[PDB]
Amino acid sequence: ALTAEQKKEILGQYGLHDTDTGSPEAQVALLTKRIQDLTEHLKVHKHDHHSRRGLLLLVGRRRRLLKYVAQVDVARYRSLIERLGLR
Amino acid sequence: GSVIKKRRKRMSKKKHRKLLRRTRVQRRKLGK
Amino acid sequence: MRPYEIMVILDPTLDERTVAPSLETFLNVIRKDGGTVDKVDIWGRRRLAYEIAKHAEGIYAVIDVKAEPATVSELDRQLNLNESVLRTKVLRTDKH
Amino acid sequence: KTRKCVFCSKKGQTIDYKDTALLRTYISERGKIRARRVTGNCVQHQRDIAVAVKNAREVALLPF
Amino acid sequence: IRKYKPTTPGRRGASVSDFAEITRSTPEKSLVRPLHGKGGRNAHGRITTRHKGGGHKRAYRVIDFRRHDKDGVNAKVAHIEYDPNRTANIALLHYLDGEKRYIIAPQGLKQGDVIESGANADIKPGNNLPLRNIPAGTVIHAVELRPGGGAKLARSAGVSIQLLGKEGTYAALRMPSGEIRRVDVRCRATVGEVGNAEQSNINWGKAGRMRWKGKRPTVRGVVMNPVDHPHGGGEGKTSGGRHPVSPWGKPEGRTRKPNKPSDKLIVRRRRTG
Amino acid sequence: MAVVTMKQLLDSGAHFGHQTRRWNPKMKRFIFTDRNGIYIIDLQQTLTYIDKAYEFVKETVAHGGTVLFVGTKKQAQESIAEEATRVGMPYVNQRWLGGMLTNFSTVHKRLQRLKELEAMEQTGGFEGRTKKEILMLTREKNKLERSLGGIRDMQKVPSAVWVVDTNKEHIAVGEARKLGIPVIAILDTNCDPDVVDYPIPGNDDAIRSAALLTKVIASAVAEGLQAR
Amino acid sequence: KKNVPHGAAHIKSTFNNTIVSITDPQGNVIAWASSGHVGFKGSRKSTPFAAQLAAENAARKAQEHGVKKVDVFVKGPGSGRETAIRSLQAAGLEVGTISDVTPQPHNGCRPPKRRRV
RNA sequence: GGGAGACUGGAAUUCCUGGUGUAGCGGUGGAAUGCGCAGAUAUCAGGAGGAACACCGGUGGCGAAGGCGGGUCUCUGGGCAGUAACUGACGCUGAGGAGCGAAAGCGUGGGGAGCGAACAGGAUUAGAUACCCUGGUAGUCCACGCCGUAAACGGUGGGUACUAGGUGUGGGUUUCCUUGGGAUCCGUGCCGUAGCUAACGCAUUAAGUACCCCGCCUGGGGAGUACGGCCGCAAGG
Ligand SMILES: [Mg+2]
Ligand SMILES: [Mg+2]
Ligand SMILES: [Mg+2]
Ligand SMILES: [Mg+2]
Ligand SMILES: [Mg+2]
Ligand SMILES: [Mg+2]
Ligand SMILES: [Mg+2]
Ligand SMILES: [Mg+2]
Ligand SMILES: [Mg+2]
Repeated sequence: ALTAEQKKEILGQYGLHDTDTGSPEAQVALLTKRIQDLTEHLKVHKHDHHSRRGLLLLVGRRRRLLKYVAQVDVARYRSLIERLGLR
Repeated sequence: GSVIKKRRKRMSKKKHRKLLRRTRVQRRKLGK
Repeated sequence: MRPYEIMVILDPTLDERTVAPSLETFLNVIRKDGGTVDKVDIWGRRRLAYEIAKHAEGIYAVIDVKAEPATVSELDRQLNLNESVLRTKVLRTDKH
Repeated sequence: KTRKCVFCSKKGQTIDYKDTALLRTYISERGKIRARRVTGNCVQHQRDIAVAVKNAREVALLPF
Repeated sequence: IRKYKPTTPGRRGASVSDFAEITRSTPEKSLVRPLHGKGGRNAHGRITTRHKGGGHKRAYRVIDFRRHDKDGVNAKVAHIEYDPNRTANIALLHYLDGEKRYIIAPQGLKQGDVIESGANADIKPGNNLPLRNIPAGTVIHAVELRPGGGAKLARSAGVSIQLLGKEGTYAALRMPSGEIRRVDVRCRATVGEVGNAEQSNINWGKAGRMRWKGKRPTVRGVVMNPVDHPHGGGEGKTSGGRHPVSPWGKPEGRTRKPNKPSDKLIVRRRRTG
Repeated sequence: MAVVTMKQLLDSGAHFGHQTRRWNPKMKRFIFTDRNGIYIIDLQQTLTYIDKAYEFVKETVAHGGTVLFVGTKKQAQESIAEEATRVGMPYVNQRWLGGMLTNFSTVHKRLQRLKELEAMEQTGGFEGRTKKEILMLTREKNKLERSLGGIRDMQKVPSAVWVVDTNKEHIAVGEARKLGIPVIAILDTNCDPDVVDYPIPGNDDAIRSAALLTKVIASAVAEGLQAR
Repeated sequence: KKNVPHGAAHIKSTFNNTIVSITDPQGNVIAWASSGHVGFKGSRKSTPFAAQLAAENAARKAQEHGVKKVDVFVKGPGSGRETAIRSLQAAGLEVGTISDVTPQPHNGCRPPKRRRV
């Protein structure tokens, strides 16, 4: 899991406003950070074969959130994409 | 359910595998 | 840091007077790298339940340290390489 | 004895592998581990016991 | 290991050492010494060891196997180079004193790490330590055949020796050949396993590769004439006409050192299979 | 594990036998030697099976099963009545009814019929009905009580069955092993030992031993109840 | 020869035969007996009478050496243990304590599957 | 006992060494191969290697399904409840495709204790290439990849709304006593309403009331076989 302080500061950074959680951008940022943190552990324990399922689930959730964000608005989607360096 | 129908397919597959084992050499060297 | 407990079973041929200084020599690394509280309990001449490296009795010691995984692993490695000590055990006092 | 539990009921206790005195009342005569029903303990504290007695046997605090 | 594509007939299924863990490409000109091939000919000039011929000239790359001195003086590794005379890579150490030396570079020895010889050194791959201070049940390599006589055991790649329970003035070592041998405890050893373990599975592919190393062809004695090899030629493919025998009439037997030698240290000979 | 020893069993007189003209050839394993023409049963084979049955009941309690009681005697009506209500187990005292374990679709109707009567008793209807309808219920009680004494509270289709006096109740133990459910019982020197899944050496004509056996068999369920 | 006031008799009993061996507290065996040595062969080696006679012969051989106090240890399951103990105590020997010593492999080595007969 | 990685220990099988010790040991429904007399089996002490972790330990826990049992540590997936402050339809299925996928088998690198395909012998049988016993190479194990087939059975697809209860269990929360009991929310057994079901049976964890989506079945053999193609070193799918 992610540390409380790290999650709090990530939310404060990528939040639409103060005391904001679960928003589209916040969720996308949290998922991106989780994947970036899990890739390092996978590079070592490539023979896990179980954490890869959670990785794929988180990636699918991130893709669905990005699809919803793009359907809602395109400017926000492209800004988040260029800010997080994805695709 | 019953075992008659299962053993029928079992014997069929066994005969097929026996034929394949017998004919393996006919394509072993012809494959390589 | 994280809290941890360290149980140690030393050789019965030693003396409690040299047990504590020996443990302090090893905890030198913790106090110079982690700088944590030190609570070392010692009780010697305790008979074991079965033979342990050609010995019937020994000296038990319990230490508590709020240090890092690398530090506790280094301490365990040093204790396993040392000959004056016989057995070591590292536990996590936390709920997990 | 034979109540709900001594750990789950009394609300105050601690399962310590170094507590050979407390683990002697739970290990069988020969040295094995007694059943859960004879002790009357919740699953959590039963597993805690099991692991504590295993650690004791590993550190040679019991006759296995 | 890097496998060559089936481009040419010589690279059908050939492979080569990945050469990983190597930093530099040239040796130290201050330590390199000269040496010329001998082609298997002794001082008399006659071909003694057959299959020894023209090979690429090599350097010596003096390697210290005693390590008796510089006990408390620490030392760090500088580079990892290749050595033809050895079937493994070597490491260049920058001793705190100032001089440089070479070591077999055991496995798991990265760059930058520090090593320390002597008796009070910590048990870790890369440092030399006496058997008296090395606990039993560990893994060592290249200790010696005699105190201060020079490391002469388990120097190949991915090879090592297991030190069993020592007793008195003798410790037991299980050579990689499965042979258990006793050796006095005053010997200086080296913790860790030899590096380059990935080698020994390198398909040379063509005969030219093996010839470059100074390995001439090996003619079987069956096709030879009766005056050359006991396995006379005969009319047609002959299995030998007799039991297997060396070209000098020595049969495939024990062929061990002379009976009753100074081998009282051996406790258990190896196993054939 | 263990809960009793052979010292407490020797005082109960559990090493007696019967005449040599009413035995079976396949009961010569428990005998040791003939002395004055009386049979004797070994003692080392008792504690083992006792602990085995104890642990089996301890496990079946957690699994969702309990032990039952069966009998046909008409002299020990008091021994099987006091200890029963302590744990709340089934038992038969006077009349061994037919079709109580193998047949379950018939006893449930009589159970509800008796529950209706025991619930209506709280009203006290005696005048609304004729004298004959009330007089019939008096004899109906004596007719229905001598067969079912503890089958009202089971309501759990237990997974463990215990039988006693197999020599006379062979049909009970015979139908117990029908569905393969674990069966336990005590055997005699004039019966079949292979019919019980887990035999327990013990005499059938010893009240002092039968009481202790029933007590130790019923305490196993309480052991798990007080813990659950 | 030698004298041994206190000793221990190990009885290894299996589905084929029973071997009873008396030994000093150190471990130097002195006497031993077996059903096969008594004269029985084949399946007759598994009967309780054979084990009893072997235990009696062992007790006699021990008395020949002058051993009176003898503890008893038994191996895993097998018929003849109680009969051998009875014969030992009846032949003029102290039964002492009975400490069962049976190897308890906790899933160490996979044994055969099952005997079909 | 969710997964990967590192360290660590007891019992027990086998071998070897230093003692004791005999003429039998092993083994079957009864016997013989074999192992001993060239010191067997057996007992005391020590050393070596490979695997698994009795008792806790089960209709009890986890995982989407395989599947997951000794102890310590690093990383990490997934699940339930309260607080409901956070966006407000982003909910569900999924043709092809991708991943995982028990056990066995395959290439390479090591080891190999027990068991053990094949293979040698022993015994029964008119005939035993098997059922029984003695040895046993692959395999079983660790490290890097293939193989994708199982009764991979709950022979029950995935999500949600609804349809008497009793009896158990595990999970974290509040009310009533003051340890005792009820309700609330999820997984996992049994008996039973209506209902469904050819019957067996399901029955709040549906096989019932109805909605959304994919795959499959339209008589048994031929044949899950033939040709072509797909991937695979091969077997094979
Ligand atoms: Mg010649
Ligand atoms: Mg010819
Ligand atoms: Mg698909
Ligand atoms: Mg496999
Ligand atoms: Mg066999
Ligand atoms: Mg299929
Ligand atoms: Mg049902
Ligand atoms: Mg084709
Ligand atoms: Mg096909």
